[PDB]
Amino acid sequence: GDRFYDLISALHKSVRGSAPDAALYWYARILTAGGDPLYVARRLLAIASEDVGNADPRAMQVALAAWDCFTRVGAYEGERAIAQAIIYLSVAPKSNAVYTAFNTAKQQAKDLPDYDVPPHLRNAPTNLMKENYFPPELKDTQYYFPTNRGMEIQIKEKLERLR
Amino acid sequence: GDRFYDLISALHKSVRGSAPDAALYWYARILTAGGDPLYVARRLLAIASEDVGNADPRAMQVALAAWDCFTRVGAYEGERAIAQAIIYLSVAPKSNAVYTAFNTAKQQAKDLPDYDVPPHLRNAPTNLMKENYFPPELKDTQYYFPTNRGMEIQIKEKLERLR
Amino acid sequence: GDRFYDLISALHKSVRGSAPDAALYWYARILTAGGDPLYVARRLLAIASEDVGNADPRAMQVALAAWDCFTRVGAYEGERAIAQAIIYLSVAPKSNAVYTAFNTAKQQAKDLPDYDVPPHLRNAPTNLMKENYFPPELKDTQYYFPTNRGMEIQIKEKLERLR
Amino acid sequence: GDRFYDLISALHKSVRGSAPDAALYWYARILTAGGDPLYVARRLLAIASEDVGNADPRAMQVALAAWDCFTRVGAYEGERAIAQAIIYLSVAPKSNAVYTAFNTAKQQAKDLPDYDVPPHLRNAPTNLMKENYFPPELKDTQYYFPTNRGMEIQIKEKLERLR
Amino acid sequence: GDRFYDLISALHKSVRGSAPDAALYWYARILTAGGDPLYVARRLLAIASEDVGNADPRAMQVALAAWDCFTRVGAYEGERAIAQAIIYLSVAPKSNAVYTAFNTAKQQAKDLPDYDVPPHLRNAPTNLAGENYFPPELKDTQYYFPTNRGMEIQIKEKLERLR
Amino acid sequence: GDRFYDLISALHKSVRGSAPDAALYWYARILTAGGDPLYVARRLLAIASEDVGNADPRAMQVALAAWDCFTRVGAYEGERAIAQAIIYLSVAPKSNAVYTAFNTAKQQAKDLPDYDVPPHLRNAPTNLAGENYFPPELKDTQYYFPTNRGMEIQIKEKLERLR
Amino acid sequence: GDRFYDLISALHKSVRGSAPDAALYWYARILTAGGDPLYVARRLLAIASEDVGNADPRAMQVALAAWDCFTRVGAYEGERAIAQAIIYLSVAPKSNAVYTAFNTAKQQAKDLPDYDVPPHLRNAPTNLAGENYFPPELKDTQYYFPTNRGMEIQIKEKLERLR
Amino acid sequence: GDRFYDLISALHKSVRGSAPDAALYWYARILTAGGDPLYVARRLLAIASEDVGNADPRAMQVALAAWDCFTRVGAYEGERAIAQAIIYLSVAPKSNAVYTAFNTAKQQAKDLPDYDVPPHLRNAPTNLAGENYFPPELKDTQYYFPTNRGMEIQIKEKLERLR
Repeated sequence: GDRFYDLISALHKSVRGSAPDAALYWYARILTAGGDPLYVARRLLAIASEDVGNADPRAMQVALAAWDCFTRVGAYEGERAIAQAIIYLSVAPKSNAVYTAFNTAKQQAKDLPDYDVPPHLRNAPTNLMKENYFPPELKDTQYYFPTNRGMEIQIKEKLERLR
Repeated sequence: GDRFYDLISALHKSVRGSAPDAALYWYARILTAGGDPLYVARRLLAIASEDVGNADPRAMQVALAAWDCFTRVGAYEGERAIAQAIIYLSVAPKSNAVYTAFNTAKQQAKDLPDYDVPPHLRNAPTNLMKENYFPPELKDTQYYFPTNRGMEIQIKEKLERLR
Repeated sequence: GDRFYDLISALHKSVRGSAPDAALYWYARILTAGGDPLYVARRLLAIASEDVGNADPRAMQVALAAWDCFTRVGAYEGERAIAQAIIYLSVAPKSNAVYTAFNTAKQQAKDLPDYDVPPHLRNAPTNLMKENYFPPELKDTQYYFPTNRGMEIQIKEKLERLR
Repeated sequence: GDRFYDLISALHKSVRGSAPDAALYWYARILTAGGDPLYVARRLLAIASEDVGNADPRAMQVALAAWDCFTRVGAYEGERAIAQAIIYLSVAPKSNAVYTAFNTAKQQAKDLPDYDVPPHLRNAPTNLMKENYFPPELKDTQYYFPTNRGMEIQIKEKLERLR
Repeated sequence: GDRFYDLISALHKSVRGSAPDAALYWYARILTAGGDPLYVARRLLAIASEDVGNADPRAMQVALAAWDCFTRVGAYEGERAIAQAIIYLSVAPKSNAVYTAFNTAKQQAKDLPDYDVPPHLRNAPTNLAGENYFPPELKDTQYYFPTNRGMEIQIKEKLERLR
Repeated sequence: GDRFYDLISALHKSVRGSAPDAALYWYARILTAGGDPLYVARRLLAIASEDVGNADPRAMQVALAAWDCFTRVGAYEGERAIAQAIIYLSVAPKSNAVYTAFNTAKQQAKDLPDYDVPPHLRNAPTNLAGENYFPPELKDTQYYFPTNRGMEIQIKEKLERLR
Repeated sequence: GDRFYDLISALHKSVRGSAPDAALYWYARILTAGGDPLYVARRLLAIASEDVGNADPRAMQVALAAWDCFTRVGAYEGERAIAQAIIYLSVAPKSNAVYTAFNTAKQQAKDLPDYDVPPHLRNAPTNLAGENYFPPELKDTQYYFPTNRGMEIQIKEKLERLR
Repeated sequence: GDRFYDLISALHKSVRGSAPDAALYWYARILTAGGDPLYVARRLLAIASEDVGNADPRAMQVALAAWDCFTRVGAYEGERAIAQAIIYLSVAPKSNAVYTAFNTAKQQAKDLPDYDVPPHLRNAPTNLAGENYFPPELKDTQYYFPTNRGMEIQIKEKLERLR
């Protein structure tokens, strides 16, 4: 199915475990086994969302910029930029809070009754096509639990403050 | 006309009200009702301009980077990146100062006389095609009132300082 | 030739003069006179290079992100994002040091003798196609004079330090 | 083969040597000798990866943004934006730690036995296709030695801390 | 308001009914009502898919090219290119065959059991005369019924041979 | 100065008059006068829309492809590809039909009353023989008059059948 | 799980076997199983290369255009455009000639000695009747064997003349 | 080293000489020598311009499409698509007419006086029978000499009528 699944898994684990050296090893193993640098780049973007999230909201951009290097310069400089991204994500503060918050929200939308939009939340349009915030039943619902890492330190302080 | 108008409105309200949990709920509701992640992404960009503006000038880039994830990786990781953007905009400092400043300027351009460009403001070209700042009648006009939030704290201090 | 030359000039002057209100006025005047938002966006990028430069190296990205909003969402939200860019560049620290440094270097390349590359500066390749720093005659040449504004404060301190 | 090799080499050396004036000179020499601004832009991206790396992880984005200016506005404003990038990379903190770490990892992957993925590193998937971190033999392997420059100061402190 | 979505509907119906003159009228009305040309551009892509399909596969590219003109050149050249796309789509051969084929296939995938992939079609084939592409329950199923129009003339000829 | 905009005009007139040799001369003069090739590329897209239109819908794509070469490869390959686009446009069948159609439709939308969307054309039809695409005041209006040139030969044949 | 990669295989085999109806079924099953449409879009590009090749060079562009629709418009329009690409590829003339040609050439480049570039083919020719494009060891080698299908009908005619 | 640029030259000469099999061999050798496929992709675009020109204007698009596959899918699908582009270019009708036309026009613009734009061709015409597109010194000049190959067959027919 996917010849590189174990390798990519080990790479993921090393990044989430803040082990840049082992991450570079597994990355090297994938390339030398004939794996595509963009196969890894796509999974790096997934790691930014799943494991770093709002602890470092710039991580997404570092990974996209590495991909842009591949797209503009080529495969070999691309490889090097993606290595730089791997190291960045490895040493970045980690938080899966946004990941798990979204997953919960999505499962609740699927499962719970389709409550009406409370009338006071209606009519808040945007410039697009032409020039309690929950339903009452769900009051106090919390999906997002910011950690004490990276930019989530300030976030957590702000959300608690205004809680 | 737009089956998701109320949902999107509730999402907008939750973001502008710095309620990340409720924002994720309404986002989840849209997706589970068959709404497109990019339908929401476009409205997120509008929220960056309208409700965050220069309080956090990097907000635009976070939302564009989420969209880039959708475009490169796909729908499911895209959804997750757009969730991260929703949370970012929810907890960001808020200011509609740039939004309302532009709207005023634009209405005045439409309505007021078409005053000449003051001669001393003429001939300030750029490298493009080949290698009082108001009209006198409008002296002292002010459209932009920076708030005390985010990067608008410094801005306001600078504009007042040089006022 | 260009019906909007005076207007764009007045806009440029207001931005370089850190007058966000007047900049929004001239921007509004251009749009209401039928001028294209991207006509202005291209000139905003030129202003980032010419008038802000390394005093705020992120200014380029704010202007490109505004253009990306236009490209993805559309004309009306585009207009609003470009307004946000105008305000950002208006309040940004200003420096034309990079602009004038490049212009000087380029005129000297055109005019001065084509001196050989000093042998000790040869062979410093990059990964691209496959996996005294002046000529002696020009020793001590200086084109770049960082200002005391924005990120040029640190730059100037570093270049002087290592001078 | 490449008429601009010596010039580009001298440019590279000046950037790596934090000599912005000489870098602008060699850049000017290339352009006036008929060299393409994107020929230089591609090599600037390579310099970001090789010589700046994680000492300034935003350097990649500055160079890509300069290229975007060329792509959207044109050759002449492009030239100016790429000059701004040259100066940025010249004054940026320097580190070849990510470069040499990747090169080592890659050579080891090529040369050493293809060790199995340790079972405890398996099954760590991502949302992609549908909704000791080394092998035992290589325990304690280190490729990445962050310097004391730029953002590598914090990185080094963190990796040592958790060592 | 609701009147706005009526203009969009009139435009869609006119393009679908091969009425280029009326299509241009409704487009012009949409523009003068403050409608965003990119909002229109998105609907045009949906039209290429739904109403033209493989009667003219190039249709998709004409509408994307119009969008590219808007993104690169600006709003006014964009509106002109989108008008050209509107006329192109209006006079193009119409076919809803690909659209209705995909919908029928989705309802079967949703409504009928999740039949096993026939053994010979598996990533590693297993012991089953292995000539069927459908599960045996779905043998000889047809979703796609090419029209006698445009490029579907030849496709319908070919599919009848195949059978 | 004004002489520069005269070169642009000479180039436009030559392409429109199907004079490829003169077109290349004026382009070459524009380049030697310091004119930006992308500035020229933008005018070429306007030409494809205004002067070629649906006589050759692929025209748009040739000019976009030339722009892509400039963005990806560089200035000099770009200038060569733009020359190719200039010759392509110069020898292409000419038609101003789509251009003048769109302008006429806009003047009607601006000058005549905002007639209601016919009931059957509304997003939810209402009680009205519902065969008209125009408001009854505009019955049988024609804006688009295909030439006898290029792809418009066949279009004009078809529209006459329809009527 | 492994069942998922079986759906991908069934889809590939159906497109290759020119079975558009079965192809749409397997696509629909992939979607309902939670499969990402872009994951499918990437496989479609590999199919255009491997199974269609130069029998229809436009194939590549239809699949890229479907991807563009997904990136610009969204997931649901994207899935529809990808269905259109699936049908396009299914009914297209099939040829594996370019694919097998490239593979054979790579095995020779890997397995046979690194023969010198014939003197007349060098960047600076040297003293050698200089009519050979292959090294003399490889004289008259053929990798590319166009089918009698699609655009390869004419190519095969031409290559036989040449010989 | 210099041997590397010899491989590039052999590849260019083979494509130009319409030798697809040798072209694939030299490409394969370039890859096994560590050559970057995008470096090759850039040369292919220069080839489309220089050696194919308007004998097949679609050539440019096939090479850009191959590049898109590399950027979106990855290195290995990219190398395959680039091989397809190599074969496409090798079997395409060859014409150097657009290339040599543009070069001749540039040498005239550089070597002859900067003649005035004929009065009738100016942005605002002035008092001069105003039928000339060239300055009177350049009357009847021809740069562009279409071959009898590909799309230039028809172009040459047309230009002879015009004269």
